[PDB]
Amino acid sequence: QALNEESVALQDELNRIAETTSFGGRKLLNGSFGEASFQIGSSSGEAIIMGLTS
Amino acid sequence: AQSRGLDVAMRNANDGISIAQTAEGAMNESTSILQRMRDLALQSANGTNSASERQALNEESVALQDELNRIAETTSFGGRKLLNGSFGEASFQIGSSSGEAIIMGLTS
Amino acid sequence: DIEELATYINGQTDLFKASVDQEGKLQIFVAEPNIEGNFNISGGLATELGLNGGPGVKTTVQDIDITSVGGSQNAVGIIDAALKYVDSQRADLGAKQNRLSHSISNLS
Amino acid sequence: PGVKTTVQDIDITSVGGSQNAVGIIDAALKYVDSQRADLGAKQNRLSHSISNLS
Repeated sequence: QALNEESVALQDELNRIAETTSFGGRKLLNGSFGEASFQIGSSSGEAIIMGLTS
Repeated sequence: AQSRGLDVAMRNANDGISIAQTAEGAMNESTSILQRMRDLALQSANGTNSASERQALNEESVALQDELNRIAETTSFGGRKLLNGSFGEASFQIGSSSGEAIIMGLTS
Repeated sequence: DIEELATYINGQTDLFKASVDQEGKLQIFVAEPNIEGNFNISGGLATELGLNGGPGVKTTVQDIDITSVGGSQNAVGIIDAALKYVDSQRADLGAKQNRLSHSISNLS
Repeated sequence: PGVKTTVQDIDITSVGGSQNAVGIIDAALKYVDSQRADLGAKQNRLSHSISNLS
């Protein structure tokens, strides 16, 4: 039971990490980030998609 | 008139030099990418890798491959794609009169 | 993927400014001097994306919106075309200025 | 179809619970490490792109 209490505490910690880590208010590790394109070229297109899964 | 021709020829030669310089820089970065990919493949070759390590190495390799494609398709001298395979053989008047030209070609 | 396809389409030509919006919808931009009539598209790939080339949506600089990713990507091509047009007009004015100077010297 | 078990669905109050827990956490670790490797590949891609652009 004590080990399970520690395990559930760590589970809640994992959920808090998933829901909290953010880049200036843009949640990163909660699935909501989806996929975004960073335009690294110097003209239309020329971008790179980024994957970040919950 | 020949002095004007010499001035324009010097300008054209300098333009060709700049195009070659930009292409050379892109090529240097591409060869760095290829060296990194070679290192990745050699690391993958080692016997003690199971399967997941090979998957991670393959993910890195495919990322570098798409980076190579992006470089080949993106580097440009003011809207003139260089290494995307479209430049082909092009002339560069470097003489006062008509009939002087250095042919430069950049394969994709 | 869609982004690589957009980059490739941009590379293989200079009359198009391919782009990708937030949802991943290929935005193809054709500068004003480069189009006159019904821009018609074909091929199996276009049916794969469901594209439909027709009269097109007319967008000028005054109609630029940036709040969306696709808005910015389209705006890139819009400003590119606008810059090209303004530079062409400035070139025309410079040519007229040079002709005027030559004429004034001849008149004197 | 099999009973779906995720990390959040982990309990160790019984021997079988922990025996399933080891495997569940191993799978989760594999997933997280794969995503980290993908992100590292993206970082290397972006660094090479930055050097090329410079």
